[PDB]
Amino acid sequence: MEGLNLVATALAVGLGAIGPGVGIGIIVSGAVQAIGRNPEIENRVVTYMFIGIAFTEALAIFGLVIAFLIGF
Amino acid sequence: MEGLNLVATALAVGLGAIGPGVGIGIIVSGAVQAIGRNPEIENRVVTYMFIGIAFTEALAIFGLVIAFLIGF
Amino acid sequence: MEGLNLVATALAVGLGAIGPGVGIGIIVSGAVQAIGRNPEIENRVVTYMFIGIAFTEALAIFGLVIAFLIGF
Amino acid sequence: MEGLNLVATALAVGLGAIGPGVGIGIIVSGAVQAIGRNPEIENRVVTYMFIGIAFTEALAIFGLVIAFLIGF
Amino acid sequence: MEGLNLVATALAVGLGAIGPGVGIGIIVSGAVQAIGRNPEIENRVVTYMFIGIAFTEALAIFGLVIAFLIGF
Amino acid sequence: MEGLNLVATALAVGLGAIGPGVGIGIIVSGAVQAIGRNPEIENRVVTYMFIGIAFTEALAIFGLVIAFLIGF
Amino acid sequence: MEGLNLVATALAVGLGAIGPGVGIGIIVSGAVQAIGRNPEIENRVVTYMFIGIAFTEALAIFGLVIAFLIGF
Amino acid sequence: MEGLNLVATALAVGLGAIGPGVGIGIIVSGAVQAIGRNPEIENRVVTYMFIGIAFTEALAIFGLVIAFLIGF
Amino acid sequence: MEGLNLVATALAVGLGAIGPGVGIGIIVSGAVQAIGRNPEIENRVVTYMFIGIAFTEALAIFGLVIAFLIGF
Amino acid sequence: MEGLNLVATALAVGLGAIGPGVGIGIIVSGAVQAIGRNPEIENRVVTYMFIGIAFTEALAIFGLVIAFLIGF
Amino acid sequence: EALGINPTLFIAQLINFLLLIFILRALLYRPVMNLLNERTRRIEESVRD
Amino acid sequence: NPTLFIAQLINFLLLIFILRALLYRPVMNLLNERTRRIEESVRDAEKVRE
Amino acid sequence: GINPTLFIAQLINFLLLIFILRALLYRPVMNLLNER
Amino acid sequence: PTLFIAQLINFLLLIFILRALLYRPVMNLLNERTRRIE
Amino acid sequence: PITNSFVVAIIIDIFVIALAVAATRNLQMVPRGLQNVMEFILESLYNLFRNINAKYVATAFPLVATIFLFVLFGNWFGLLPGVGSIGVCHHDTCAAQGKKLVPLFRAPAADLNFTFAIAVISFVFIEYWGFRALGPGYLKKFFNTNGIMSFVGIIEFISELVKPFALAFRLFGNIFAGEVLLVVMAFLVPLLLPLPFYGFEVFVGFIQALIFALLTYAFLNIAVT
Amino acid sequence: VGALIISIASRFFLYTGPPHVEVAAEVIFDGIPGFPITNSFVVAIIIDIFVIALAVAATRNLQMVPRGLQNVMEFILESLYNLFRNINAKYVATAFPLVATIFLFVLFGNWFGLLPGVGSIGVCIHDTCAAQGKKLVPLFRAPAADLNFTFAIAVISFVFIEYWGFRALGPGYLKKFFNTNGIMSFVGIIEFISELVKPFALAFRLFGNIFAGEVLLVVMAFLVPLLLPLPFYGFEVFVGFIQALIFALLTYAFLNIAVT
Repeated sequence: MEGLNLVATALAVGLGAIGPGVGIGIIVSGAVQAIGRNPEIENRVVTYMFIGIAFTEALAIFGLVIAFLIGF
Repeated sequence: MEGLNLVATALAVGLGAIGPGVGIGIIVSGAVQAIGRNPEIENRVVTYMFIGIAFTEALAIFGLVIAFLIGF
Repeated sequence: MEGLNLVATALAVGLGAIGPGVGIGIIVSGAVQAIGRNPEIENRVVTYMFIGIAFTEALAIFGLVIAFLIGF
Repeated sequence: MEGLNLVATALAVGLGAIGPGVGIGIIVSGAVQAIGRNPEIENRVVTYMFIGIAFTEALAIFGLVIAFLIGF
Repeated sequence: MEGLNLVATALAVGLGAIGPGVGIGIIVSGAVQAIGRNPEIENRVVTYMFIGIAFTEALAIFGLVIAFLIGF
Repeated sequence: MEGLNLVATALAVGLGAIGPGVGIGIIVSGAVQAIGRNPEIENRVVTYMFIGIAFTEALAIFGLVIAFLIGF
Repeated sequence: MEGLNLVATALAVGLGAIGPGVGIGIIVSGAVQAIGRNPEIENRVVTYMFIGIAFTEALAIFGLVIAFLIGF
Repeated sequence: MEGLNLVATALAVGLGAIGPGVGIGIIVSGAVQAIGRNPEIENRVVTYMFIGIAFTEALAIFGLVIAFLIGF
Repeated sequence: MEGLNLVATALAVGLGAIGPGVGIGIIVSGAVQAIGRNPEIENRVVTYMFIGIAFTEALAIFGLVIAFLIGF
Repeated sequence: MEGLNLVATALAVGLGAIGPGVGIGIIVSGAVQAIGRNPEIENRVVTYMFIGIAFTEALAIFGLVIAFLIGF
Repeated sequence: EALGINPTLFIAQLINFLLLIFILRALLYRPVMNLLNERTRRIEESVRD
Repeated sequence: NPTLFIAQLINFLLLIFILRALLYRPVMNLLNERTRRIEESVRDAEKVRE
Repeated sequence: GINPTLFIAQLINFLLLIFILRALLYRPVMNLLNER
Repeated sequence: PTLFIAQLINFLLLIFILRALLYRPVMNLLNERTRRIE
Repeated sequence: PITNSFVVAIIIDIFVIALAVAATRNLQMVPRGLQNVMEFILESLYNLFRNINAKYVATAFPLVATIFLFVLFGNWFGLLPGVGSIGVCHHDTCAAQGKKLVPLFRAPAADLNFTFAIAVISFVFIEYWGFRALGPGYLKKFFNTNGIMSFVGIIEFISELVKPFALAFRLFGNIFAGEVLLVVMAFLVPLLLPLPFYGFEVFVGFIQALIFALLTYAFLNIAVT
Repeated sequence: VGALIISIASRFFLYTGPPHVEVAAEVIFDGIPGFPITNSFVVAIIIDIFVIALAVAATRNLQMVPRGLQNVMEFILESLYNLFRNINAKYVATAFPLVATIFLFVLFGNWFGLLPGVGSIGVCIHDTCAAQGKKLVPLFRAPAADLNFTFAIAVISFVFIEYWGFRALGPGYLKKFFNTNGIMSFVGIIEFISELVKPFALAFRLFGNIFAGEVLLVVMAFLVPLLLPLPFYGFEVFVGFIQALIFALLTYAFLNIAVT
């Protein structure tokens, strides 16, 4: 049953991207809503927004690299 | 297996688009709600909405290119 | 197997509509709620709504083309 | 073998109707909330609610069509 | 494979109902909350809730018939 | 095979219960919140609660029926 | 396959505990928030919270009895 | 195949933890929100949390039973 | 089947975390929002936040332990 | 099934990175909104956020190590 | 176990950590805490007069 | 391993330079502010004593 | 497959039902309109 | 069939039990509408 | 040829005709009895259809009234005692000379033939009256009207095509699912078990009967608007 | 600056130079009869002596006005003191020598794991030892990547919380051991299970969050070794700092929730 590495890479990529996508979507939505509510406290908001985005995209990169390992 | 590559391509395209299918939606909903609550903060919410959309489409495009590597 | 390409087409279509399906709903709900809270901001918001709807639609279409390749 | 076509039709019908379902639900909920906030805006929110419903139902109908083609 | 039609029809009738259930729930919750906000608009809200539910429920129905087309 | 009927029945029941559980939860939460905000319309919203719950509940029953058609 | 009965028995419980698990949570959260917003409406929301919990638990019990039937 | 009991136990535990985890999250979030908005009701309302949370755990515990029965 | 126990461990870990992951996030987000709304009530709301976190973590560690036992 | 360990190490990381991603997203959104509404408490509640984030990532980390314990 | 768990190594790590705890309590924690309390008590004495 | 040591050492040096060019100034400012605050506090205490 | 003859018979029965209901309810609708 | 007969008996019992409560409010509403008509 | 659904459709027709003739036999002010019930039902439906659109509430009312009065009674006929048990024969009573014990009383909406008739008549209704007062703009696809407005204008057309299909499928599916659930719960325990399902079935039948007319009128309203 | 991003320096021996993965869970360095010294224990000593030397340097000639090492030590210690007092204001003095040293040990352990030579330097693609007939066991492995160190920290914390939960509120503990009536009886067994899970969760959290990071750094050194793993070096610095602080925070929070 050769070719299972292909479905392994696909599964890793898809199942590691379905979570972080929603995570960073929620992060950006919350940050943009807080900014719209009042614009004065902006930098101290974008800081944590980008921290969370970096964490969640780091999870996505975890998935991507472990998929690339199955690839090469 | 004579067909597992096609299933892998389908998984890599389909999965990995659920996350960047809800993330973009939540981002745009938050952006337009912040626009409606405050019409004069348009630029400072639109730039961040586009930043988040690009961040999520990064995962989407990564999944697509991995599918292309699987398919071709 | 021999019918695995049919399953590939189904997965490409089926999984490609889970994300955009929720995303379009969330975008339209957010834009409509913003219009209800402030009718005068409708026009601009509508454009961004149609910007949001198209993006996720592409990631649905990105699945569809796979069914237009695997299928035939 | 001998039944993967049935599994493909089932998967297409199923997975192609769990994103659009939630999308239609959220669209109608948001539209009804906007109605409750402002009644006069009805004519300007029923249109966009129906546009979003049309988009998500188009995704679901495309899934159903792809399933039915697999059948015949 | 032997007995794949049974898992096929079960998968169709099951996956077709994990999305529309949430859609109907969200629609009913939104309509009830909007009626709570403004009781006098219910005659214009229910007429949009019900046609929403059908627009959702039909999707789940697209499972059942397909299941009945797979089962029978 | 010798036991694909069992996994079919289990899959049908579980997937038919995945969605309606969340749907009923959302319906009851929204109705209870509306009652708490305005207790004078209890029988007005409870009427729309149960006739929503059944709409959701029927979906799960759908799956159950298929389950009782498979294991039988 | 020989343990297909075991995987079916596990799958029934596992997939039937997904929906009601979130439904009971949503119901309890909504009832709790309504209680906090208005302690005077205690019984008239506790009854409906228990009714919704009974519905979701009934779905879970259907799942459990199907798993027991497969187990037996 | 051979180790089907192991994947059965795995599915039981994982899918029995999928739902109740979110249920506990939503219950505790609602109770916390109620406490923050109205501390005086705490001695009552937290009880309504507990008599809820255990119910949700009663689902996951069920899975744990299938974890040990199949496991042993 | 020449390595099915690896799939069992993966499913036990993987499926047992997608539920608690959302639950812990919902719990702590609700706690943070309640803290922001009412800064005074902090030392007591965290007591319930942490018991909820402990229950959710116990649910996830159930799956982790089950995976380790299969690994052993 | 000579390459089933690849599917196992894919599922171990893919599954188990969906829940924590949404959890981190919800955490960052809630904390950002809370500090936007109540800036004077931003320096206090962030410590509660950075705890919960890692909590969720803990589960995701439990996905990775097992993957590394499956791949290697 | 194959995951590198050995009772003697775990006991040795525990002993090392406890020795670190006591040494840091007697070398850094007590002097620095004494200085911080000295600063606070000096502030209180100053605000007394 | 004379091929990953060079990769780490170059990467670690770049990370150190990045942190020194991005985080050294704020932490130095914070430490200097703490020192100034505590020295002004003890100076005020001595002046009140005087 | 579906028997077209049965569907045509059902449609004819529905049309006859509509005609009979309209003929009978023309008096009831008029009575309701005149009374209120 | 004995099973069919028992099912019909249970259905009739449930129908009567539900219909009593349903018709009580239904009869009250019908009487109120008739009284308010004239 | 005919099936066992047609005989129940005919008996529902007879019931409807008898009820209407009884109501119209004595027409007078201050109704009381069956005529009062029918008048109240008709006026409530009239108000319900007025809420969506008051322009056509007095035009398509008899069609939707017949649709409701037929589907409701057809659904209610499935829960009556004797349905699914009386056998025509082309353990069971008909075990000797077995003919599968064909049920004489089969609910009208429990087939794919009758339910498709209302769907196609509603389709021709929306197509006809939609084109009545709109000209070519009724089914206008708006080709690049507001930026490739044709794409959205095309995907909406297939939704209109499947809307009658969805309606007929949902009616048949819910009726058949209710019938099979009743039979299964009867087989499980012959008494006192399907009590939560007996009342659920009639409620679902009535709800779907109402929602069919509601959805058809909503489609008619959105067709002209 | 401008747009001179060329990334040609990134195209330097993408995967031919560094080894493929070369990761493991735990290994033994020995060197003495009896106790099998590991490479993690070597770092657990080289960090312990480093922390002691830092403490001596900071407290060397304690001046009234802070300066340099004394100043940063005071800042860290008082920030931790305030952070713990935010949760509980009564047991900070008692629990501080353990919790603060957990933070100060785990932080330097995680940060030592990113020092160059953690995987490159070792003893008996092909590295060096593999050229000879003996395998290459790596020295200088981060102590938090050891399952004998994280479990030691977890069991020490568990003993501490149990001791201070039994020394306070009385030896009843009826909230989790056993209850007579109500749903509290059902809640108690779940609470006991969660409490037993708690040290396992802490140890697994720390061990995984450090070991996965080290493995990530090695594997992303394997592919495109230059200038690509810089953001992840930064991310792992931040994750090490987090996993250091949150371990202390969770220890003290669990202590407070046990006392209450």
